[PDB]
Amino acid sequence: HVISYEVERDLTPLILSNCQYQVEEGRETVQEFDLEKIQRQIVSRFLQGKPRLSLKGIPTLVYRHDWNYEHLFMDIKNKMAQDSLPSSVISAISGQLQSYSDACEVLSVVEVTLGFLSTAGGDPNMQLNVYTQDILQMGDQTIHV
Amino acid sequence: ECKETASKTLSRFGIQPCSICLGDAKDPVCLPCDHVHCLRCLRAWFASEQMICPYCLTALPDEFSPAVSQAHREAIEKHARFRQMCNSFFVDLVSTICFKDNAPPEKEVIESLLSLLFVQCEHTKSLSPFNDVVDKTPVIRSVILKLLLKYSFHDVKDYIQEYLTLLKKKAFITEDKTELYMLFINCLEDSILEKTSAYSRNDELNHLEEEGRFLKAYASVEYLQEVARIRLCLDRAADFLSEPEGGPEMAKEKQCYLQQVKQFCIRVENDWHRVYLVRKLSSQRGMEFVQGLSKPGRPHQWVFPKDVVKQQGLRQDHPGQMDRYLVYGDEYKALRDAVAKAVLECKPLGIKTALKACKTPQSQQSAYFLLTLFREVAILYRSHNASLHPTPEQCEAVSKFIGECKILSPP
Amino acid sequence: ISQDKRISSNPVAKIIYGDPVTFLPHLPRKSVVHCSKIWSCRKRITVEYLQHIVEQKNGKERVPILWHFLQK
Repeated sequence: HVISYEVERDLTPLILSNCQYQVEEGRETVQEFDLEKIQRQIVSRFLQGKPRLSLKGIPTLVYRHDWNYEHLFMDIKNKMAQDSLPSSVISAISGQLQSYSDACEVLSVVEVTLGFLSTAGGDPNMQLNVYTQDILQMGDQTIHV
Repeated sequence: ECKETASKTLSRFGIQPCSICLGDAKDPVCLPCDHVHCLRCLRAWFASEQMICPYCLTALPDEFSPAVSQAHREAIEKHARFRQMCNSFFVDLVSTICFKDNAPPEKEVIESLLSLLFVQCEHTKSLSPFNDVVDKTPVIRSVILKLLLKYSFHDVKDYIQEYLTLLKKKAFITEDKTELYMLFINCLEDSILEKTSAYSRNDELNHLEEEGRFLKAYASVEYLQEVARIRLCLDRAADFLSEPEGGPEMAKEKQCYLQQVKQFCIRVENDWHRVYLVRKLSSQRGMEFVQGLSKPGRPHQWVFPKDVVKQQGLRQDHPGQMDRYLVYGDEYKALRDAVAKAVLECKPLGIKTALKACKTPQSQQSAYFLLTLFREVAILYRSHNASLHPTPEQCEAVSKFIGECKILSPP
Repeated sequence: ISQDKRISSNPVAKIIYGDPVTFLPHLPRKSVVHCSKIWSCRKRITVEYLQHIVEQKNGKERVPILWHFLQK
């Protein structure tokens, strides 16, 4: 796909193979070349159709400074629809979440759920306790979570 | 036969040449005898007041008046561009495919093309298989010669000899073979430099070494090829030594190549090669460089001619600082020599004599004055010799001159 | 240039402005090969010279592909 040529290998031998020497009686030489034929030769040998589009060439290394939730949330919201937390649900959680450790465990489950929900995406109506149980196979959850 | 049968829809009777012009027609009138005649060329023969058509030998009545036809003119010109473009572009592009590889096709193919090269007063058409019209006085076209020369020279020596023999049997053209021999030499030079000097650097230096070894073991087209190859060798030596200071190394092959070139120059006993080398160097970086570097007595004088060096040492007064400002005219030369004489002889009337005889506007006149002041004072002062510098008395003379003349009004 | 007197006062100048056949009798003669036109300096046709040809002809729109080739 590259237009590959050398100044001395294909350029001068071609250009000097079309340098036209014509002598008229009583007059000196005329040097006009066949510019159209030169263009034809160039477009045949080199300029045949071969295009390109810039999409990569990027140093997508292993890590490059991860760990922000804003872009994670952007992926979540642009990959599926997200609702809000109903008042009944917030009241029930604030009632049955009496310890910091319980909140930590629930959030630990929710973070893995977020990661999978971003990298793959799923049904916004599937129950969370199903997605975490037989879709991600997290078969070690407690009963309080 | 494609072209012979194409002339059916583009012309009701078929396009045929005339006799007044012996070819195509301009402002073409179709006579009642169905003959396309050029009105512009009709006038040249009808100014004699004898209306005779020599083709069909028809004594047309004087009442009929040939005139301009629009539809007929466009019908003629359509084909007059048709067949030219078709035949020309086909013949060149088939020459591309008929002679692609290094192997010549055959003896017969090229011989038939060369016999087709004349129309079958021999060369009048533009190298076609048809009976195309008469062009200008026969021009020796080299459009196909170059593509008949990309092969090896030795294998095509017979071809070149046959081509030159058939060219010399062309017509009553003068036998001054200079103007065509130079063309043949230049064309074979182009062929050899485009097919034997473009491999690579290592292959090129191996080729140069082999050429040098063969030169150690050392009208006709062989003589022309020898002249061209020695010309290329001396030009290569010239631009290979024509390099500024900074390359003392690499002389392992440089000292060999320059020495062998000078050995050939000594052996040939001909000064044409060295005068050509001087011309090539002057075209490369100027006649001033070759007039200053090859000064009388310079150890660098083996490349440049010797008798020229002696007869220039006898003329060592003039180094060659030639006044390249002649593009304006001889008037500038006149006032320049007048100013030089006036300053040298210590008087202002010499400059004034040229001052009076100047009809041009005074702006470029002051330009001439300042530029002549440069050409004399600065060039004489450029030499390191203080004696050759303009004398301080001359400086006071030109000072009281500029105080005398008021042409230089701007401060 | 050839008409000015100082160019006619140096053999090296006469080499490019004038013929050695009418100047130096030491030069060989009697051969059609040795003459002014045949042994005259030429100019190599480099790619930039083709650019010059395109510019002076102003076949600028005539060969757009060739235009873009010798452009950059």
